[PDB]
Amino acid sequence: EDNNRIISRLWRSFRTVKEMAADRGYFISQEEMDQSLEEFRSKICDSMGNPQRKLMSFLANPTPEALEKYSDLGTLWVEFCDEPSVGIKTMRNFCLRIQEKNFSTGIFIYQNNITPSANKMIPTVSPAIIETFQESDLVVNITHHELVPKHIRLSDGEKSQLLQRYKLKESQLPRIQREDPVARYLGLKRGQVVKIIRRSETSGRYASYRICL
Amino acid sequence: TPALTVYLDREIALDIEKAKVIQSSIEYTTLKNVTSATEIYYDPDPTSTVIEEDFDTVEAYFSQSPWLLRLELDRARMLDKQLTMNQVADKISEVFSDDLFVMWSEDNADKLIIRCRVIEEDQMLKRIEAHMLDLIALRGIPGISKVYMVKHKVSVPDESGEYKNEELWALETDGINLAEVMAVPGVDSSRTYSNSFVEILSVLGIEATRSSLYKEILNVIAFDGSYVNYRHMALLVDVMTSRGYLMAITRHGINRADTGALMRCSF
Amino acid sequence: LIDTAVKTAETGYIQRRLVKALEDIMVHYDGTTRNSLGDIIQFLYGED
Amino acid sequence: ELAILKEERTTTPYLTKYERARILGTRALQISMNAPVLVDIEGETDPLQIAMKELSQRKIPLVIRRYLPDGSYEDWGCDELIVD
Amino acid sequence: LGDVELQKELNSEYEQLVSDRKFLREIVFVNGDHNWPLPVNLRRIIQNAQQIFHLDRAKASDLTIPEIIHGVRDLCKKLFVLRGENELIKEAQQNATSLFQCLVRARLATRRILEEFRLNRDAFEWVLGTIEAQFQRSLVHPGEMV
Repeated sequence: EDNNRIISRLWRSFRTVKEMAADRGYFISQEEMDQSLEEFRSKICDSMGNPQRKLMSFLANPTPEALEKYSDLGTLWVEFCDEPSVGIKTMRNFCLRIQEKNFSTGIFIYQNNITPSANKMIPTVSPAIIETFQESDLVVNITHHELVPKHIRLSDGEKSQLLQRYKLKESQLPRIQREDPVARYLGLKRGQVVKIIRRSETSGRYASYRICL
Repeated sequence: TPALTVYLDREIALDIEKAKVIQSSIEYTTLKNVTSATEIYYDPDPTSTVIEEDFDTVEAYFSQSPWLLRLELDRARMLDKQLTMNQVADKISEVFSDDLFVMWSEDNADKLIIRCRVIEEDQMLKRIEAHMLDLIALRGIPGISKVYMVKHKVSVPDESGEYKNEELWALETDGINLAEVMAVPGVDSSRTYSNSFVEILSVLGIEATRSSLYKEILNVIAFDGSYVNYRHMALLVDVMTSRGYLMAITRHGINRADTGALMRCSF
Repeated sequence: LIDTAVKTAETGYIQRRLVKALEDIMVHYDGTTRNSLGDIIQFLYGED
Repeated sequence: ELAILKEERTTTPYLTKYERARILGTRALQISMNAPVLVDIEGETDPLQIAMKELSQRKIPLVIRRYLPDGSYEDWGCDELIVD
Repeated sequence: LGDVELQKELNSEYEQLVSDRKFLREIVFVNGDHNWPLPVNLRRIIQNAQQIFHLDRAKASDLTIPEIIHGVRDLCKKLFVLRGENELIKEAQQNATSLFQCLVRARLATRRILEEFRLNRDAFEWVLGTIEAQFQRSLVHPGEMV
């Protein structure tokens, strides 16, 4: 029934976010990503099968390879909002928990929508960084679609080497919007540069860079 | 002419009846499609009826303001969408809780009639009826007017490595709602394609929009049989989406650039 | 006849808009493709 | 600063058509207005024919200055560019 | 017959070809279409070689297999598109000519050369030289208002 599909969608979103975190550079146990639907049900779904969003928020930490590649990859915390709508109190308690926990990065997932007034204070949780996603948005991982090539973020050294190579200025590069679905998926920020290797019909493989904003 | 190119999963794409099931699921059918006629009957008795059309129906079913709302459902379309009247009656109930008591006739009933009873009133009742005729969604993703059952031909390597054509089923639709349809179960979410590239920018990032735009331009040009070297279309599309957002080719987008004042004034 | 008469003007307008869009792209010595400002469009013209 | 030293010159060594045309025009103009001729002439009176004949021998005293997009530039002598 | 170093060299060549086939057939052209615009005719160059040196008859070639493999591989590393030693430059250069190199290997295979074409040593060397020159002539010109 509707319960079945609701649980299915929630699990799909969970897998999406797990793969998102993994690709971002953080480690997740192999058993986690392949976590099947029914084991997840048992873990989260209660007797009445209703979702337990609090029961699935978890924490991750960078892998050593990413950690040495990106020195800024700090601890990451994901959390699912129980409230259908997110208000000032909700973000306030969440920010307090993040701050007292000293989490470099935090991800917030809601159900319906967030009031703009609460959204206003989001950038005032420095030096921590907070990002939000809607569950519907994470039902399907975009990066698995054909048309989207593979984006790879770059270290600062790589970016400096690139600018040296093309003798460019920072602005002269092609630009990608900060809220570009892939950019949020990768947790991009200002001044970061991604690398795209694109299927080409005249060369076969074309390597294109894009700077964010 | 918005349209979607819905590709199904491997085992469904070779199945016709599962394809019909998925079509039915996706189709955005509303009560007005299945609804046939509507009538406001003041039924003075909240306990019985003075209407012989459903008198036996209501009396068999039985075992506030007297205002009653009455409507007729077309059996033909409902069966065409293979949804029973009980589903519709439920959805009606759960959309306004129980503001109007909901009763339904039988399958054999000559008229699939639903009785809705409000628990100035005349204009309110007709307003609520007009609202029913519009806002209530029986099924399907909003925005999809119709869905077509299309058979595709695709090349595929064979066991020996050789290439063999392969008749496959697929769905191509009208209207656009990408984020939703892409999430529907039983649909390959990695190959869904839309002909409105702004949606691609909104959903699948920038590069996906770039490739889709190239595909659209190529489809237009090659249609008559002409052929243009790829590099030209590549340069055009790349210029259009250099700055990370669709830069339409008009005065607005071009002059909004940061080129020299003289260059833009001449345009 | 009417069709030809109408179509010619619109095609000419489209031609003008396109040309006035891409009239400054120039393949530089490095192999990049940059407009007047030096902004890079393609890192290798046609990727070949 | 702007110049690039001879050892790391990276641009294509060949001679682009546009360079070809500019060089031919410049040389022909020079010759056609009382300039020295670096190569022998047998019967050809046109300055432009003289120009292509001179080029074919790689005997042109012109240095092409190629401007990179940034503003930096490198210089090539017409004597060292591979002409198709 | 019964050699091993030849066998290992030719297994390496065959592995390169298999990798090329898998790469193209999986990444580049999924549908399988095998006709695509590319620089430099190879058929015409080969048949010009054949006519010029009168490569008719069933004359046995004097072209050692290692000669063939080494020449092909060396050619793959000389089709210059960008002339620079930066790591990025080398990577981009390798990326650019990937498809064309795949084609070159697909054509100048040992079996094909020694049976269907039967080039001598001079013909093969001249073919390599012509391929290099034609490719270097088929590049875009700096300044072209593309």
